[PDB]
Amino acid sequence: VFTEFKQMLLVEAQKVGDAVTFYKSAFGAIESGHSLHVLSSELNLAGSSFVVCDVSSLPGFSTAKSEGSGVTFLLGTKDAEAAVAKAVDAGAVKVEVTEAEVELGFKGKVTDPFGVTWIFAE
Amino acid sequence: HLVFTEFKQMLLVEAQKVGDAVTFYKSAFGAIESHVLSSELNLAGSSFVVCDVSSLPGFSTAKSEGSGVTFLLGTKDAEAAVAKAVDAGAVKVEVTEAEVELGFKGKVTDPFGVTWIFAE
Repeated sequence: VFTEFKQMLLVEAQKVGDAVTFYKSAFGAIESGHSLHVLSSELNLAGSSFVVCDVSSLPGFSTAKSEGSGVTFLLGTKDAEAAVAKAVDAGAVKVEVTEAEVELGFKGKVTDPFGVTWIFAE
Repeated sequence: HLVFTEFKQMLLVEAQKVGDAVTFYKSAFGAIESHVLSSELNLAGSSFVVCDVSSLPGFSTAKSEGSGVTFLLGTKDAEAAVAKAVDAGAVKVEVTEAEVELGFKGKVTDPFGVTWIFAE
């Protein structure tokens, strides 16, 4: 029996605060709690949650940010273009989406400052 | 106000591997199941979606060789959970002092490049 299942997003030493700021600004994530620079913070978003963790607290792990992580999330929204702009304003980088992507419902896409890829679907 | 209707956490896998990952997660963790080839899997009352990367245009690879993809599972017996996962094909990784201090008592890596931490 497993009692909880939560994704852990690993970020650079000392950067959990900046990530929390970013996720609140970009997506309206809410901090349910944290542990103290911040060592880890659990964020609630659109009915689920994830935990941001300082990789310096977890020796032997890697954020994989420099070569590209595979950390990928989908968010459902009524306006992908609006969500992309809100995310970019907070520091994300817009990734142009092609017709092949649009046909499958992938209407916007960003990479955030922590190497996460976010797909926006309408 | 900009609001989101859904938030899905996607595990990318190499071409043709979604079925193989599904059956692995069923054996290893008792995950239960339920164009893009994908399968939504449920553990501890929450879900993740396993996605064939070749079926996602605009994606280059699943990054299975060094992804940062990491999940935590709460359990009453991290030892037994680790053993069950290892019997299914996972690789046990000895936990660090740092991890023990956080309450993490077991850890494995799987054939899809994901690291699983067992929080007891």
